[PDB]
Amino acid sequence: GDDRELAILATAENLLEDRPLADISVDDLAKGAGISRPTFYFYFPSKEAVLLTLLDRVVNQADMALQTLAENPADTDRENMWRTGINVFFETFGSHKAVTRAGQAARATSVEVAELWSTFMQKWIAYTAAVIDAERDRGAAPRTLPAHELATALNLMNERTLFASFAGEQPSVPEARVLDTLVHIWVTSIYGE
Amino acid sequence: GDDRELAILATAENLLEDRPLADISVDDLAKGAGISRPTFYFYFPSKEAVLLTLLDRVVNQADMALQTLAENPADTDRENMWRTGINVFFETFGSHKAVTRAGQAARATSVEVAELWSTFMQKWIAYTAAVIDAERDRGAAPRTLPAHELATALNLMNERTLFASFAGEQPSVPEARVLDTLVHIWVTSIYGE
Ligand SMILES: Fc1ccc2nc(Nc3nc(-c4ccccn4)cs3)sc2c1
Ligand SMILES: Fc1ccc2nc(Nc3nc(-c4ccccn4)cs3)sc2c1
Repeated sequence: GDDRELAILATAENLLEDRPLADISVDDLAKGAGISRPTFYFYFPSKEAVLLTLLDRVVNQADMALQTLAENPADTDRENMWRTGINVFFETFGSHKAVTRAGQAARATSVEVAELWSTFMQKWIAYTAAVIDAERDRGAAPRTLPAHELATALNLMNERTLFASFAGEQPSVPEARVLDTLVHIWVTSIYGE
Repeated sequence: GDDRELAILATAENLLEDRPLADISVDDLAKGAGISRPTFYFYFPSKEAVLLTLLDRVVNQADMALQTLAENPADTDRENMWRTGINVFFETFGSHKAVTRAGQAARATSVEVAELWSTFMQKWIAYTAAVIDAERDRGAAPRTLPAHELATALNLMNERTLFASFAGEQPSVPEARVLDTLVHIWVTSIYGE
């Protein structure tokens, strides 16, 4: 039952490490999962639904890790606070580079993927803005830009920059440098002027 | 001759304001340009080549405007310097929102579009880094991050944020706010700490 579903998911994530979703057949996923093609369709309506599920698991993994941090403030300076949070996305998505790259591509063709990404980005931006607001209330950050607009640009920067690094795009920040790069821009723009 | 080509280009840009390239036929472009379908193929091998040409014109328009600024330093403070430069992209791409949105989508399917965008992004990042380097040399900016890595993240932020605003994505910064938002992040991250 659920074993077969997890096997389909594992096959898909493994095959996506070597070629795009368009070059992966339903027969490919069935074979790698040890089932027939009609048995596959019992668990998933299409290979695109498999990717949707894989991406849903990754985004919820990142969201739950961020929720854990928010309930467990690490005892450090403000710079380290932001780094620990950005690192949740660096580590979670960087551990699922194939699903991440495939999910970004599917945003152009799948309404559910686009809506899934949009829902979680709105959640993460709202949390970023709430923390900026708290920092302003306690006197640690200046009241410069509207906090939600700042949070939006910083989160969109992280999306584009992290995914360019993971995919090895040209241009991109080297993966070994991208965390320091983003943290610097977040901290100077949140606390500067 | 060139009149027919410009007519095809104008028809394509007009039709892209209402539906994606996948929903525009070669017959659509021929009809709107007042020519036959075989005559169309004399000027362009495909509708994708039409988009490639449209995007090439827009990116070169932005590049030439930025080159004009670089040769004509406006007499203002450092903040205004950066704003005037970011504004080149805000105005150029914001005046061609349909071609911009279609070109971004084609990056996933067209090697020439992806290489075109990558070439000009590398050029614009190198220029950004050169200006940051000049500001550090004259003593106006601190030596914090590697300038080219900072420039990469700031330019990728601008790409993602401007295009989200133009497309009305959720989430996005309102178009009337995106210039102030980006300028703040550039100036604080280039001159801060
Ligand atoms: F402490 C905090 C509180 C909020 C907070 N928000 C963050 N930014 C985000 N990055 C992404 C993202 C997107 C695509 C790929 C990788 N990452 C989505 S939202 S980092 C952080 C740290
Ligand atoms: F003075 C200067 C010197 C360099 C400089 N570079 C800039 N950034 C760029 N933005 C984009 C972009 C991409 C996609 C959509 C819109 N814009 C490409 S490169 S703004 C600026 C101002």
